[PDB]
Amino acid sequence: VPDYHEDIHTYLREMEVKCKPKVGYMKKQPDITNSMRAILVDWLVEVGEEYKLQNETLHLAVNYIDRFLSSMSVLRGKLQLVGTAAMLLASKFEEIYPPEVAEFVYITDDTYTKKQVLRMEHLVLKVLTFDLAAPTVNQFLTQYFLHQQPANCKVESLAMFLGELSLIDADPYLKYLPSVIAGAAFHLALYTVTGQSWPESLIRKTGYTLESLKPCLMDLHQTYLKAPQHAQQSIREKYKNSKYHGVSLLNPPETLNL
Amino acid sequence: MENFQKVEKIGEGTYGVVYKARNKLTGEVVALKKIRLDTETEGVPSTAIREISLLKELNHPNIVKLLDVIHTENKLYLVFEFLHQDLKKFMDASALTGIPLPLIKSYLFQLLQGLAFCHSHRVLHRDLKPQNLLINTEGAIKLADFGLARAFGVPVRTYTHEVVTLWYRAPEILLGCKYYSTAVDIWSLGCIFAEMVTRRALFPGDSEIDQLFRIFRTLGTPDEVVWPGVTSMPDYKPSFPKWARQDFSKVVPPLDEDGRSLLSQMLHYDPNKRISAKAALAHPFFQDVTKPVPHL
Ligand SMILES: CNS(=O)(=O)c1ccc(-c2ccc(/C=C3\SC(=N)NC3=O)o2)cc1
Repeated sequence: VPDYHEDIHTYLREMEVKCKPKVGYMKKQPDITNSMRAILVDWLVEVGEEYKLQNETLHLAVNYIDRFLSSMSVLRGKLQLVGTAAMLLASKFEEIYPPEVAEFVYITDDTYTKKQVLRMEHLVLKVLTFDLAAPTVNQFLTQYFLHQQPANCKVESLAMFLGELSLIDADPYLKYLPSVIAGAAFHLALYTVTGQSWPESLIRKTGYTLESLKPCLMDLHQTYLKAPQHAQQSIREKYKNSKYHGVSLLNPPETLNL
Repeated sequence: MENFQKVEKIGEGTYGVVYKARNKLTGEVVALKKIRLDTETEGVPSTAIREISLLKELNHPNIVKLLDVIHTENKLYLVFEFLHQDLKKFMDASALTGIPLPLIKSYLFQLLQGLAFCHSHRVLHRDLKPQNLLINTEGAIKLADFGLARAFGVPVRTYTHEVVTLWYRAPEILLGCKYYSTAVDIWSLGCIFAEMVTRRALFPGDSEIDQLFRIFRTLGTPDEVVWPGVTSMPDYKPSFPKWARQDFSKVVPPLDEDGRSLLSQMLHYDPNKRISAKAALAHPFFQDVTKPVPHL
């Protein structure tokens, strides 16, 4: 029931175009690959669970990593040091109780030192020029749920499950804006659970129709069917749990009739 | 840090210490906020991470302008515009003379300006109080000190409980609600608006319950009629004395009718009925608002 509902939504739309990472930065990274990115993101998911961090924190760390990797080349051995420090920052920005640094050093298994992580935090802050308040799928999803009647938190967890799967697979998902993936995901979540669709209210708020969501909806649908087959299974493990109503266990629908 | 001539220490914080400085090259007087990193333990404090990143996104005439960050490995300085003094020091200058009503009406319009910008950019300030409010010789007022601020979400999701100075803290934090949005900055502004008028603090409690009772004595103890839901908040106790609402001509004697109305809508118990900053702007109080200088 905000007062600045519309203003905030508009601002986040302006903002997400500016905070976008560049689509194909991976094609220009000599030593790392989408495949290595995926192991890192999925590891992040696991860290998120262990220290019970908000899903937003995870979305921001992926934002800061994709952005950082658009400006800097990194070696595979240093890739995890960028992930850690990205998560430490998203922790400081978003958490009430961010983990201590030493606990970050602990979860790398001493792959790096206290001072390496600190120094990497500096660098990330420099390259990101301190622009840390990114819009995420998450921020759009929470807004979009407000249009759901009567409420249904199975639809809501599944939409968060789907939006989280999007973080693993740079290809294709970087081709999309957070508002688009959140649109797609939400529609997918509604449809799987109650058979309904992207409500005309959200058509109004966002200006997206099912027509304009279709590209991302295809991909998300694939990703979701091939979920159990995926090399990374952390997000599925996370969402089997009774917190998120066991949504990773619902049968995807087989067709979307569009 | 070579270009800065530190001129005098001007105050404090907790991670940080404030100075007046000048560029030895452009001549510009700035404010330098030093934070200690001590280069080994914790790294960059999150009040600083918060402050810098939020400020980057909040450029507006009524909000300190961030000019620069200098990241000397183990001290971190922030360079702000230098405004001339804070509102508390001003209030202390003049609490006997009164602050003229035109100036008050003007400072408030401008805090409502810059505060509505925040709320539209999903930032809560969370520590409004006159020592955080800065004034310049030409009539301007700017919200400053964003270390305690935070980017919020729609709808909200449970931020730091331990929040807003005390004399300024809204009843919903006092009573330990789980959610709290943009109304908390409004409450504070009400207290602010009131403190400029009477020159005493509106609610100077010495503990949380003291704080509450002072609110209750002044605005009447709330019930299910004036605030649906109070009776079941975590810190509510049915044994709260039941006081009646005072009359505002008694609480803020010097304030005309349109004013008390607004202050009143600013101080509503129900965060959902408490006037937002944007609606507060289009209030009758603001028929003909000027920009006076401070004649001190
Ligand atoms: C208490 N001394 S004073 O009123 O004369 C005074 C206080 C502050 C400033 C000043 C200039 C710039 C800033 C910036 C600040 S203050 C704060 N708590 N956070 C800031 O960012 O603060 C100038 C005079």
